[PDB]
Amino acid sequence: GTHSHGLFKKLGIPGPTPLPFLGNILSYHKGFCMFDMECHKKYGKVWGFYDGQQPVLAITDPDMIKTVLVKECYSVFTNRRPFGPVGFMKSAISIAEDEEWKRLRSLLSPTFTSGKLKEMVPIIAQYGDVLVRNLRREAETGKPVTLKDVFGAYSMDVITSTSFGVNIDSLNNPQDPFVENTKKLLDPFFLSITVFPFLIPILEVLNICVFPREVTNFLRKSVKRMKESRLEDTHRVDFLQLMIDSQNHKALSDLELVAQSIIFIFAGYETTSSVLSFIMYELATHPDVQQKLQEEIDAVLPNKAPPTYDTVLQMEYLDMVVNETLRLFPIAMRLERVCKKDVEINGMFIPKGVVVMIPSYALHRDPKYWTEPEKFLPERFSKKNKDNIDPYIYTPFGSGPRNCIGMRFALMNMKLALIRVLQNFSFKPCKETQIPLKLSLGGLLQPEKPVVLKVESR
Amino acid sequence: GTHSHGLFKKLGIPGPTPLPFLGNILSYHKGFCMFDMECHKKYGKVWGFYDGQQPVLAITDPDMIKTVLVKECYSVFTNRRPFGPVGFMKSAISIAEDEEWKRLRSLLSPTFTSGKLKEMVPIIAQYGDVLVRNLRREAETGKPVTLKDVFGAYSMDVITSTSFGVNIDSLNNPQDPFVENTKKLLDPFFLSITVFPFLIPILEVLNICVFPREVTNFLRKSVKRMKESRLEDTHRVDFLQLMIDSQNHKALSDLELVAQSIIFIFAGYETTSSVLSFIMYELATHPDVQQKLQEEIDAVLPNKAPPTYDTVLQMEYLDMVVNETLRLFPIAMRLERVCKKDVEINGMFIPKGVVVMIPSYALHRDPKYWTEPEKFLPERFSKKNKDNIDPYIYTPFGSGPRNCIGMRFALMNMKLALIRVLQNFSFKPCKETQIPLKLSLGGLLQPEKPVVLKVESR
Ligand code: HEM
Ligand code: HEM
Repeated sequence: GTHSHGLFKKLGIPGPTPLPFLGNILSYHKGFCMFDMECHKKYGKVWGFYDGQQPVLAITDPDMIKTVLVKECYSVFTNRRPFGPVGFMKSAISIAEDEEWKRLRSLLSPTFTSGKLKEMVPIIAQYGDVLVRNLRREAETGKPVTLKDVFGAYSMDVITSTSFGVNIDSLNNPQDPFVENTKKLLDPFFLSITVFPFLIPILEVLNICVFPREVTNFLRKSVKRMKESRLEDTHRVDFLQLMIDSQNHKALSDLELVAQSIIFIFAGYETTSSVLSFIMYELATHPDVQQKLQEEIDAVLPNKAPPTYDTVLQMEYLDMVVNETLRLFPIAMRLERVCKKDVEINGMFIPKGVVVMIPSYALHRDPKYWTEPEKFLPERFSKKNKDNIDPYIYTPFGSGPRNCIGMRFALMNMKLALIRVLQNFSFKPCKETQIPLKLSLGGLLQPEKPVVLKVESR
Repeated sequence: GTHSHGLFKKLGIPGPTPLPFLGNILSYHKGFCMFDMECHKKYGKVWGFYDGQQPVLAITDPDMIKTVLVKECYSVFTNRRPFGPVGFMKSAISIAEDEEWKRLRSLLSPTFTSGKLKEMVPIIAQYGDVLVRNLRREAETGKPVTLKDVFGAYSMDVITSTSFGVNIDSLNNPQDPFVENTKKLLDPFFLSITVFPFLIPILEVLNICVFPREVTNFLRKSVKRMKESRLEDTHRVDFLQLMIDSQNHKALSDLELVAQSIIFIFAGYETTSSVLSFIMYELATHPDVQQKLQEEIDAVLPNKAPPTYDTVLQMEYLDMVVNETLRLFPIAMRLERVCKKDVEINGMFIPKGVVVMIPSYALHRDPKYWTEPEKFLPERFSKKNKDNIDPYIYTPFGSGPRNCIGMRFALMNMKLALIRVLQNFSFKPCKETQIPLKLSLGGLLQPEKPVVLKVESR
């Protein structure tokens, strides 16, 4: 019941009073983000709460965040919180722990270099043209457009060609065997898990694998079909080939190959589609920002020139818009590390087993570091003001050795979509648009209502 | 079902074919020991089997046993197999893992030194006189005596005075609050656990603590009564004081104090009582050995002189009888270590998670190292033949940093009992005696029938 619920009281750490068994999970009715901002406002820099029987310690001090994410990563704070039923996804880089994660991290790090990203921008740019082609149709209909569907179709077209080389227009091909099996996904079982963590091993013995054995065998058989058709018949630049070439520490196995590719699919579809919808909402509700970005894009790229890797990294106002949107909407919301052993960081005793949490959403809106946090102001990230941003308060991609390994890929992917879309269209709020935007009440950072806007042709 | 049952087939390791879910647990119908000897005879030096879904690898090569128990103890083979419902006994030295065990081992190692054992032999010898006093009564009745009851009463009298200083004659005091609460213990739930390991965390949330909350609070309140009555009112030589003094790495906590004392109670009652019964069986069925031991005891100790610490370690034939009995009856039966990470020891790939097992019982009776293993021959351990015994085939107390920390205490305790008993009595087989002795069919090394013998007065 209250087995470990007296931990934070024994250490003198404040926090909301936990209920037996449940802990503080009932305080999630307002959302992960609202619960973090209220605890930050009512407890100061450090507080604690319980996800069931699991004690969670939240820290907001910049030096402690640097100590947890960077200084004591390999020694104390290496792994993340486990785990609903895992299956074979234990070999996933974002799920692996300790030395197995370090092996996968070092094996997949050369894949996400800027040199390998630069070789992927011709393929990613191809579907930017496909994106505006499906947007040209939905704009000429003369009625609001749900940005979740055109960005989700674009985000999948990028992740299928970059991870496997499969080149399909998803929006106009409702069912290419590959598209549908990738669409087979995916509350309130997640809160049941956090309050019944002892029932997780039972879902392993009942062979209740979280992923359908049909799609799993598909991707596993689709990959082995690709590995066999390419060895040898008879130069490719996808994530699969970059991992196949690395197989010739110890090399990755064939099942480990499937595990990482499933990660990138989950990593690209949810995030890039949601962040692009957040950006277009801010661009539509701030037409002055949208015009200045279009004026910059027209300058570096004359007469709608095709965006390239070097021309994307030259646009400063584009990078300022992406960073300011990621401040208001950090899709990860939280950063988490498990304390492997008893440690003393910056004057605090952190006992073993406690989950250290970085409230990234609450830090991005804390009035102590941000002037008028609720407003979309891209000028915070200009070269004049960029210096005075603490890189441990603003952590949209995390920090330390276990930060987002696909940060460069995600930034390049979203910018290539924003450029081609803004070169052809302008976006204004319609009457179905939710103004102001409300966040989802669930456990995902997504708009409560799908973003609908007007789309004109330039 | 057969999730990891194909592990030993992938590594080319022989072993009995496992059944789905059950594995090889049905082969335990003949006993842990018979199953190890059959697998040793039918597979050679190395084989594998499954306790449910848990793969177990047995090794019999001396160099590999030394590598697992000594060379790669801290690095690879540090912890033992876990764990039915634990409760607060996670702080037990024999259950603790990794650095927490090393902390408890170094904190309790100075307690089991020969200097501290030498200061305990006057108190242990007091109950040797109590042992012969209760044996003088049960011998004058002129009928067979169950050695389990007089040795169990003696073994408890030693463990209560050495661990807490409580001085009570257990046999004639049926219920001293302390005696009974120590007698509140304790199949087929153990095999249910090995086949349902996922149900162990459920016994933790149901507050089904394996130890009754009544006796547990008793010992916890009995210890705090002793710690408070001794601090200060107002020189003691028990295990509790040796651990109380060590509290003034990091010092042991009050709950950690109770955990280790519970270990010593379980460690002393079952073993010393059972081994003494095994010794007296061999002494009775080999009267030539019993006479030569009594002739040696009468030499060093004239006219039944009181045995002392120095006089015990002088008796060679007494040490030869104890060692030969521990060969035929190693009460631990098996030595186990968990492989923490992928390692390559002496030409073998040991994957992570595999339990490495040392069949101590089967090694002590292997005809390759022992001539006529089934016969009780103390001359194997004479100074002439003692050199040619491999210390990794004969491992009655284990080996390496995690061997039996109470080996010296157990050897001194049993010898002090054997001396005082053999100084006064002789032992012959009666008609109720099970000849030849059969081992228990269960999961404990104890006689199938309780050892009953004739007891005469000298
Ligand atoms: C807007 C897009 C994205 C954002 C904002 C984002 C953000 C994050 C954050 C905050 C973390 C956790 C960092 C930490 O715990 O310190 C993370 C982890 C990770 N991300 Fe991303 N991510 C994005 C897209 C992607 C993409 C497209 C990929 C791959 C194709 C990717 C791959 C990963 C991986 C593998 C990890 C775990 C790294 C590890 O455990 O070593 N992410 N991401
Ligand atoms: C005839 C009596 C005894 C025998 C044959 C015996 C044998 C053993 C064996 C074989 C092990 C495992 C070694 C390994 O895994 O390598 C062990 C462990 C242990 N024994 Fe004994 N034992 C006896 C009595 C005792 C007594 C009386 C005590 C304490 C009062 C004791 C305390 C321990 C402890 C604490 C461990 C675990 C050590 C650790 O995990 O670090 N034993 N014993």
